[PDB]
Amino acid sequence: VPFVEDWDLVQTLGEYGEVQLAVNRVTEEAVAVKIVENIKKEICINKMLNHENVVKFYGHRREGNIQYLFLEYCSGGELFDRIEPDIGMPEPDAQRFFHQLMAGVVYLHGIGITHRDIKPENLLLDERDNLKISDFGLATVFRYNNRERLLNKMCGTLPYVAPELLKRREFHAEPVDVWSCGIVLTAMLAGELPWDQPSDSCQEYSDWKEKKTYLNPWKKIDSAPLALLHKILVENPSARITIPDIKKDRWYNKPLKK
Ligand SMILES: COc1cc(-c2ccc3c(c2)Nc2ccc(CC(=O)N(C)C)cc2NC3=O)ccc1[N+](=O)[O-]
Repeated sequence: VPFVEDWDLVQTLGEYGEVQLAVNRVTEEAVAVKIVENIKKEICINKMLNHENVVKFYGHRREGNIQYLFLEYCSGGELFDRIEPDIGMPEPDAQRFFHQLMAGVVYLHGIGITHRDIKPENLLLDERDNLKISDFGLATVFRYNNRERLLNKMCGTLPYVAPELLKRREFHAEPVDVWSCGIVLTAMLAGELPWDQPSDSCQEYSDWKEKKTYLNPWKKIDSAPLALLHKILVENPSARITIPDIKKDRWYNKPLKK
């Protein structure tokens, strides 16, 4: 079929380089095109991925020095824009987005991939508001040949990073993503980030360890999701709740949404 390979770039989605919304000349199918050694790793990690809650990779095209990444277009935009500042969103929406985020994170960890930059800017929504984990540019293999490798590189965004990443030379990959999912859940339910970074020098972080939940953002959050956040936002990564136990949490399994 002629012209089926021709795509028109209609608008900027992000600007590493840039991301454009591409529309097929013949079929009018919408795709996102990312124009850019972490790019070689991004393509490699993306080629491994196939899950309903992970942005689908269609392929890559190399034209000289510029790399083109063909990715699933999510028309609902970013989860970030569904969070009303200082309010959040209705608890049933947050629970559904959290279920989908757990599905995507379980999938990634199951194949030995850690995203390392989970935040609402990297959680995209399709036409039916289905959450998709986006941008594997900071992602890495933490398990290979059933052997876990401990991480040591500083990756992520300070309000979302786990405290071990700032205190320890080495750390397990999975508790780090579990923590950032708890900061995402906090943002969805309170419309604010609890601290600039998880360090004792940070007063807001010290208050949380002291269990001062009568303060913001915690006072805007119901006791059932707050009990879950008490299990996720645990400083010791070895004592922090794992995803199998998050799936057994009372609020996680609370019927809320129609
Ligand atoms: C994979 O790496 C990246 C991907 C994106 C990106 C890719 C696709 C979308 C997106 C952002 N967000 C995005 C933002 C806004 C909207 C809706 C909207 O308001 N307009 C104007 C189209 C849709 C999308 N849809 C996407 O599917 C943005 C930045 C990066 N990056 O930093 O590398």
